[PDB]
Amino acid sequence: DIQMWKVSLQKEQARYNQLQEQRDTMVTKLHSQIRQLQHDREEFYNQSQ
Amino acid sequence: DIQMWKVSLQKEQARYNQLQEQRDTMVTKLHSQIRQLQHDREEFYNQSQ
Amino acid sequence: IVLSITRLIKKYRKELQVVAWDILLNIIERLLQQLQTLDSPELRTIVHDLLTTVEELCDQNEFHGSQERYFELVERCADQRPESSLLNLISYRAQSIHPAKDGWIQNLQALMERFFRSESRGAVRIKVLDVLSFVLLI
Repeated sequence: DIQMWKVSLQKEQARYNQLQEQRDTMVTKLHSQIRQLQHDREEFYNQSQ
Repeated sequence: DIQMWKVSLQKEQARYNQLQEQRDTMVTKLHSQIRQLQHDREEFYNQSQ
Repeated sequence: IVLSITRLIKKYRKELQVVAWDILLNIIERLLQQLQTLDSPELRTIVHDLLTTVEELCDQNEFHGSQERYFELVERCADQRPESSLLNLISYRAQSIHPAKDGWIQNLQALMERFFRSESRGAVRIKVLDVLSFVLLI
């Protein structure tokens, strides 16, 4: 049971690590594909046009 | 030690649950960036086009 | 104590989970409080080696303990010799500084007030300013 709870908490740790990686990746995607896209489309594109 | 792994899982689950607030915060950040992107694009049309 | 705990951490990296690390970080905290007055070059060296191995295992993510308290303890001993450890500490603390997160400006304020406006190690301040630049670009 100690080993089983060790792997259970380890799976909770794995869910935490996966969620951190997924949130980091989705923040990177948000930045580079929405925030950077808005930076272009407004600050360069819309204002220049 | 069983009590320890239980308290440990409780604590790490709380740490992973704080990422619920993190999820809501990033959803708010998205609802700012995307919503302002849409508003900027629509006004970009409505004036610059 | 520091030698035996050195073999503990360098071997049983993974078996040390978070409640155990909460204890073991306080072990290191007592060791660091003693480092002020025990004064020996050999003790300085081995304690520095221990924290260096903890730092290595943190980069390897073999350390699974509380990073908040561990890097607080690094901060208390940040005034000490190890160089790359300071770069690691500053890079870590950058994480808690982000426009979406609460108190991020204040955390950055503390980070620079300690390691930018009250510091002189050139690489450390370079990295603090690079962190600020990354915060501004984000």
